[PDB]
Amino acid sequence: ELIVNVINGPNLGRLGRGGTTHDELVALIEREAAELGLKAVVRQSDSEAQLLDWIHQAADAAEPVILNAGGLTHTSVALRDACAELSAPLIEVHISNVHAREEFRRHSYLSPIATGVIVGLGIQGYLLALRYLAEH
Amino acid sequence: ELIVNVINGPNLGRLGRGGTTHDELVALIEREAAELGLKAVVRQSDSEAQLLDWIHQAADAAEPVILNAGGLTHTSVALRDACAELSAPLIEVHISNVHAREEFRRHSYLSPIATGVIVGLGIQGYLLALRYLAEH
Amino acid sequence: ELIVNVINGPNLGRLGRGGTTHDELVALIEREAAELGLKAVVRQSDSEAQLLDWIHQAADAAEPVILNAGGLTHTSVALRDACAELSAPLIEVHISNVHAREEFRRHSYLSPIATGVIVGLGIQGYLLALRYLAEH
Ligand SMILES: O=C(O)[C@@]1(O)C[C@@H](O)[C@H](O)C(OCc2ccc3sccc3c2)=C1Cc1ccc2sccc2c1
Ligand SMILES: O=C(O)[C@@]1(O)C[C@@H](O)[C@H](O)C(OCc2ccc3sccc3c2)=C1Cc1ccc2sccc2c1
Ligand SMILES: O=C(O)[C@@]1(O)C[C@@H](O)[C@H](O)C(OCc2ccc3sccc3c2)=C1Cc1ccc2sccc2c1
Repeated sequence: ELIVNVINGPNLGRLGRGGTTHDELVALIEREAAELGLKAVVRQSDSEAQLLDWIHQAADAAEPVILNAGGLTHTSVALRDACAELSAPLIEVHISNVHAREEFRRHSYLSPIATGVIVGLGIQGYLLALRYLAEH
Repeated sequence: ELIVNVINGPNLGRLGRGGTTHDELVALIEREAAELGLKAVVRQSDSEAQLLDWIHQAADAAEPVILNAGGLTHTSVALRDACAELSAPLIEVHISNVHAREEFRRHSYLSPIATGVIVGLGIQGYLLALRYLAEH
Repeated sequence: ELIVNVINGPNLGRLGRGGTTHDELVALIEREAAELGLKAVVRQSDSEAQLLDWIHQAADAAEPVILNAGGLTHTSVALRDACAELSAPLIEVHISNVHAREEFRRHSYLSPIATGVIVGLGIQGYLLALRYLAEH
């Protein structure tokens, strides 16, 4: 019921140097989860292996995942395969509109196995993902 | 003569949750190697860097490798380049038939430099790889 | 003014087993930097995450980077995105002529955001990169 895992991939630690930092993002997400009667567990890593371990744990616990894989979105089959194990919903979030930039950003290995996908609505995208999981 | 390195990539630790676990696989491989008069050293990691170090060691020791790179099979040039250094045979194994699934799984950076490749014969594929190395 | 970061990616630790080793390369680069009135800080890792941290530090310090990403050159969007943060020049170096080999080596995620690119001039490529940064 309560626990939602928010997982951020490579370079998302560099947020705010917008002016919103990753710590600020964690704080916004936590607050919104509280207002929605959820607990958000937010994690970020530049390491593919660390991201896979976190997905493994969400699979074993049957908890939902909101995932912004950063660059790995367009490149990693390993991450996609880890996510394919999830039984609870997977929501893909991108801060920027990945369809308005380079062609390589318009393909995601994650989109076809995600429940849904939100892009280009900024940091609010994460909050809106939270809200979707709350009404489901 | 005796030593064969079996290297498993990302997500192969999730075997059995088939019902064959990775530990079970290690056990099957070891037994078969013993019956063939070989020693199997089996290793698994979700970390590309760890996989590359293991390939580096096989190159320096001039020992054979049976490799199931998981997702990295379709994506990693770095791993392919590490494997290109091997002087002893490289056998590529996939549990599933990667040619019966998504198009992206039908390209391997490893196949063109491998001695040969076995797919879709399940866990027995590893054992059959062992047997090939024993008669060569 | 003085500091230039030279960053080597996966498999570059295997140099010399040419006969030039990575340690030898570090030594050549340092000497040339000294003769040019610079300091070269040379680093190598098989770990994408480690490479990204080093790029993050160059971005925060506003220092230049000479980067040979190895295999990650052709595959990593995450590394490209990290490098896009650099305000000082980025020079891409490849020891081999990547345009004379397999087709996959003829695409780089880094070239379009690099100041310039040197390939196929061997280890001297790094020294020539140093010299460019010295006259700019
Ligand atoms: O959510 C995304 O828009 C995306 O997933 C798009 C994806 O295609 C891309 O790989 C990505 O990482 C981009 C990125 C990551 C780090 C940096 S630092 C300066 C620019 C920059 C850009 C990201 C993550 C991202 C987005 C905006 C920002 S601003 C500082 C970092 C960062 C990361
Ligand atoms: O040997 C393969 O068939 C392959 O190399 C194919 C390759 O295209 C793929 O990246 C891969 O990793 C797939 C994978 C890895 C982990 C998991 S967990 C639930 C599904 C799943 C799937 C694998 C490894 C693989 C195969 C079957 C199974 S079952 C649980 C994990 C796993 C991993
Ligand atoms: O600078 C390059 O030419 C390149 O960036 C080209 C790039 O397309 C490739 O991924 C790469 O890594 C290649 C590589 C890396 C390690 C090894 S060990 C035996 C062969 C080999 C080849 C490299 C790095 C490279 C180049 C030459 C040598 S010789 C031993 C390692 C190595 C690495």
